[PDB]
Amino acid sequence: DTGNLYCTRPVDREQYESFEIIAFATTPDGYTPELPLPLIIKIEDENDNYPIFT
Amino acid sequence: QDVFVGSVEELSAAHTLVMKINATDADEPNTLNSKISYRIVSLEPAYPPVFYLNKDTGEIYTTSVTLDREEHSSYTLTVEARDGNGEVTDKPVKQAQVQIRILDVNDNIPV
Repeated sequence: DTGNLYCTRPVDREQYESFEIIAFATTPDGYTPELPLPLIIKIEDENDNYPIFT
Repeated sequence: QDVFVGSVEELSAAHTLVMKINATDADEPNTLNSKISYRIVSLEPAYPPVFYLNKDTGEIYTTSVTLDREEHSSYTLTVEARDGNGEVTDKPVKQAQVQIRILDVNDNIPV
């Protein structure tokens, strides 16, 4: 009823840098009164890999 | 089948198998010429999403939902089947019905 996006669990920057989600609005009789908006969820990085000796 | 048929009881769980479906191909088994891909291409009622079709194993499950007779009882789905790497023709092809009913249980005690 509002369009609040949520993410559902944690995710690793290691392997994921972006997802390619698309938002589209509809009525209860199937009618499409808005064009789709692609939005890129960017993943952001923290220092979570250890340094390791050679 | 023209009409595949299915049913379950009330509050059969979320992400849980409801039924299976099948098609056959005339090219040699276990090849690209005959690998069968499955999709849904009409639903009734079309809101909310209520179910899912697996492309490879051809099973139909519910989504994140529990289904109740007392909230809605009877669903109809139109599926399609095609082969090869997923390049659609400009020519028309056959489609199939799936019908799925939620059964009533005595969950409710009389007030």
